[PDB]
Amino acid sequence: SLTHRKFGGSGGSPFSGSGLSSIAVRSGSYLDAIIIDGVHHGGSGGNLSPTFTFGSGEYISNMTIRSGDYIDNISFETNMGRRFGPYGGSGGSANTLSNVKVIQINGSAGDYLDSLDIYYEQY
Repeated sequence: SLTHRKFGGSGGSPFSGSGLSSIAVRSGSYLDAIIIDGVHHGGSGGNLSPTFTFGSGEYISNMTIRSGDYIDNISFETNMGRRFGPYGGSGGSANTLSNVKVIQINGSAGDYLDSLDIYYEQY
């Protein structure tokens, strides 16, 4: 009983994330890129965060995304209580996925990370 939900603007070219084994971001005041299993989606500006590597049986359970035209900020927490972020700036509007199991992260990107389309189960 999966759902997909989009965050962010209408720009960029679509991508599918290659798995959810690791995540990093390149960020400044925007999310310049999300890095999924070492592959970036977005541009080259901003600073490279350390990589969050998921443990066995670990998945994103809560996520807060700030966005406007672009993804502005990402933070998440896993089912095991580990946290990533926040990374990015304070613009846009905040939306949260709570008590979920994220299965796949897709989106659209150009010079920035325009949008995310998150596939998840809802509890």
